[PDB]
Amino acid sequence: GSHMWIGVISLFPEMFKAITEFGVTGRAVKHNLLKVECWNPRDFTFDKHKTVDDRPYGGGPGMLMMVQPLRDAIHTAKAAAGEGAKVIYLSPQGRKLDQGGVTELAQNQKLILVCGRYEGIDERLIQTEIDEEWSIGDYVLTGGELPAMTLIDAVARFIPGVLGDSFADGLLDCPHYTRPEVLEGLTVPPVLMSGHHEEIRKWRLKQSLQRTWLRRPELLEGLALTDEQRKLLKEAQAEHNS
Amino acid sequence: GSHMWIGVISLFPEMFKAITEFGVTGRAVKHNLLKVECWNPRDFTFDKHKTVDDRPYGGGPGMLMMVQPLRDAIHTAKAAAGEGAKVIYLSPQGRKLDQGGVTELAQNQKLILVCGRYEGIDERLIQTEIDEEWSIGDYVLTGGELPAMTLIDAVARFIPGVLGDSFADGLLDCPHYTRPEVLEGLTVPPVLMSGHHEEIRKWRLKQSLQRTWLRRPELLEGLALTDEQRKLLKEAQAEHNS
Ligand SMILES: NC(=O)c1ccc(NCc2cccc(O)c2)nc1
Ligand SMILES: NC(=O)c1ccc(NCc2cccc(O)c2)nc1
Repeated sequence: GSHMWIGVISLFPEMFKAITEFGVTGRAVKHNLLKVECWNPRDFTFDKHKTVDDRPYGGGPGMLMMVQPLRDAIHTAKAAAGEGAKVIYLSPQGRKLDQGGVTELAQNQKLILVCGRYEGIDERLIQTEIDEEWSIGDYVLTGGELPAMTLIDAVARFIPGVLGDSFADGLLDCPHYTRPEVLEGLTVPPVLMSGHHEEIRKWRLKQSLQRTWLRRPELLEGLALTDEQRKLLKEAQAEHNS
Repeated sequence: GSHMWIGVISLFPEMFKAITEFGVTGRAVKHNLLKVECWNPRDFTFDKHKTVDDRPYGGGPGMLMMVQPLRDAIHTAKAAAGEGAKVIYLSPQGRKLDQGGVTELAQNQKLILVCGRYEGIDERLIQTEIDEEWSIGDYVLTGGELPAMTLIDAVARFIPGVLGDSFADGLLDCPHYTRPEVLEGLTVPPVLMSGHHEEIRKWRLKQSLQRTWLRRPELLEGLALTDEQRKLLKEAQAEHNS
């Protein structure tokens, strides 16, 4: 349908089994809603020791991805993708990922995700081969693989058929409760047992607004609250001030 | 040494092979710098079909983690951990992870990471079993496993012996270059070929400052720049204004 093809360039393709073999994403792959195809720069080496790293000009303690095997792997993935694939490099220097950015990236039918290791890749490859540079958050990991998997999982959720959000309207989720009715002395809010669908809807919305206000008030300033939301937030804030 | 033990509660323990079997984190596990131990709530079920999800009070289209198997798995992990383990729940409602938060979490010798699936876990379990709620970014994934792996990888980097940052001083990284000297017409900055260590250090620092200013200027307002940094940033900005 709105099938997504994702090409991955990675020195550790087997890490991606974590998303292709399990859960909701594993089902998406099995049902051909999502295709994940990996190229390993190690396969594009020609020396005896299959060297995939190289020394940075100017010195320093770190290494970089070696250009030739990585470049060749990228070119091979682009040829497989055909026309219209967006090439993305995951790094801490990239555009910060959030749900709006996920929905933007999900519009692409084809993506190629380049996973850097060591201290990343040559700046000129970013200039010549990469379309967009993205970050999954302001922290440093040992490789771009977990960020690529994170991105794949987040965009997969927008593929029709993959799933069987309060974040959609920009708020944190309300609390949820399941059995038992009492758990270490803590009871389920009676409204959720009432069967009153409208009261339940409004309770949940009010809780989301109150939680967003208390935990992440900057998220609220980015929203144009509806009439109903302005009301429930005012109520939640008044109850908080007792 | 500063060994880290991380207990994981997950319906898909095999996803964690992505960090325990490969790369720098895989080496940390093999060398006993990092221990990752998983408990699967499915193993704590008692019904024939090993049910691990349950219906939310109040209705709605989603499911929650079933309380009893998850609670029992958590209790088992806590007993294994002994004293002083911090229990962390990964969710979009949690404290946003950044490098400072990683360095804080890395101070813990023991962590227990609870991975939610479906629409997450019962709010009362958060109250009774969870010490801290963390998010790896403002986006929604199909489970807490990739966020837990992300957290594990980020904190592992602070374990002595695991690695063989410009982010440390709060800036984006400078560009890096490796062979060849010319790549699709693009040359390496001559300073990096000069062998002049101090000029190279200052170039890199100036590039980091310029890149942080252009891409993420809000990161700069959070810093108390050194004298040297104030100077190189002014220079970079003047060159940008030509
Ligand atoms: N925040 C992220 O999206 C993210 C991405 C990659 C990564 N590590 C690989 C890498 C890649 C580039 C430069 C570099 O120094 C290290 N760590 C975190
Ligand atoms: N941003 C994160 O750290 C993150 C964490 C978990 C997650 N999904 C599992 C889950 C857990 C809780 C509620 C819920 O609705 C879904 N997705 C993203």
